[PDB]
Order: sequence, then structure tokens, then C-alpha cells
Amino acid sequence: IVGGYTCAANSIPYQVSLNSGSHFCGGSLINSQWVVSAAHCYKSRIQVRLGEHNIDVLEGNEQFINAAKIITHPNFNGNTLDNDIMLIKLSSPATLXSRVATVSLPRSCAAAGTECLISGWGNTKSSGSSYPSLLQCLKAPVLSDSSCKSSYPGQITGNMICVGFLEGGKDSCQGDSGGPVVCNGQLQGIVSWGYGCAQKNKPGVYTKVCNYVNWIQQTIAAN
Amino acid sequence: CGPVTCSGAQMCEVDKCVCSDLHCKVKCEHGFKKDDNGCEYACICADAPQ
Ligand SMILES: [Ca+2]
Repeated sequence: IVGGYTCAANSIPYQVSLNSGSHFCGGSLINSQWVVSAAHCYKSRIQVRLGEHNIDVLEGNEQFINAAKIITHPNFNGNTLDNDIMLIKLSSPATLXSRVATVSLPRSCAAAGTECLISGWGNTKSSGSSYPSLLQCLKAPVLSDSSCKSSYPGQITGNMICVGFLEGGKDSCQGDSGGPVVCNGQLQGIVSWGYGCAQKNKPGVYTKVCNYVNWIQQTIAAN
Repeated sequence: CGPVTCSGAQMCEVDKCVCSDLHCKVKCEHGFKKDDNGCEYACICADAPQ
């Protein structure tokens, strides 16, 4: 998260860390046994870490649970990153409290201008390199489909939304993939891609979760 | 791509093969991969370094 601030103690309970030796992607807890993340974060072996604030210090609230089911979207396209969403089922339900809580799914799609909250342990630099121990936070509005496409000609699909600043300075970055883009208490976006980080006229592209509510609920019901 | 042909992670720009600045925000243990050309594949980390 470039141009953000350190999230308060119990401000982002639904945030999770995907680990495969070390932190490589973020995620969201939407239910005591399921986590949502980007499909390009897919690995055959994944350990989910919950209740994290400082990923380098063991503060006592953490919970390490391993992925049982790792389901990437059926139409995920590795070359275009279209349908970039992924469901992970915990081999064991997570204990809910203040530190660990779930996030709600989109009842309806977010409208342009809506202020959202993005969070993650990714690089905090648009040029250099600096990964923080503490979960970073950032507030950014959802951009109109038009401007999102003006920034990314022929690359933005119907399953993608741009949230950020065309002016640069603030944006999600490498290490923030799979993380939440919460707008109004509903998971509206999943950190996905973009040109570098915090570049002028190059806001981050996020998976449009509201188009996957149905797929999600069905998959959970079947598994 | 025009008089040339783009390979690996390269992107075609009319008649020249540049590459991408496009990257997924995965944290790569050893960074993103380079291919024959030296350009970085969009969402593929380097298991081992470069
Ligand atoms: Ca910790």
C-alpha cells in the first residue's frame, strides 16, 4: 500500500495473510471457513494466517490454519487476469472474536465515487522497495468504468474496476494481491493488477466481487 | 508484430516489440521472471533468482 497509513489495532479483522514460506498474498475472511483471494495467488500448498497486525511479531492473537480446498474460478484467464478470484476453505473453522471477524459480500455493485478501504502488507513504495511489518491502510474511491478504460485501453474487462487516483501517489502494490477493497462494509474489490504502483493515470485494477456473489455462495454450498 | 515477432512476455506496439509494465501485485520471492529478451512476465515469480 503506497501512500497509506498504519491501520489501527482492531480496524480490519477480516484481513488475512496467505503464506507459503512467507507472506505472498492477502485475502478476506467472509465466513468461519472460507477466504477469498485472487486466483493468481493460487498455490497447491497454502497456510492461512488470521488475526495479524504485525506480521513480524507474534502478538498472541494469530491463528494459523491450512487450506483444505483451493478453488480458482472456472473461467480464470492467466494471461488477462480476467475472473481473478479464488476461494479457499480452511481445514478448520477460524475462531471469531475483535481480532478475527468476517466481511460481508456485495448486496449490490458499488457506484463510482464510493469511498473504499484497501489494506495490505505489500510494498509501500512506487519506485523503491519497503515492506512494512504492520498492516497498511488506504482510502480510495471507485472510478467510473469510462476513466478506468481510458487508463487501460483494451485491457479492462467487465470483471474489473479501477479504484484509486489518476493523479498517482496512493495505490495498492506488489504484496497486496488478494486483499480487501471494502466499501460500506461489503467486499467490493480484490487487489489484482496495474502498471507499477501509484503511477499517474494508472490506478490499480481490482476484481469486481459483486459479479461473483452468486458463484461464491453456490461453491460454498456445494463444498 | 509488423516486421518483427514478439516472444515470451513481450507486447506488440504496432511494429515494435516492447514489453509490459503490467504486473499482478503478488509479492515475488525473487522478483518477476525475465525471458530470453530480459523483459518481465506479468505474473510469474522467479523460483530461483536471475
Ligand atoms: Ca503477528
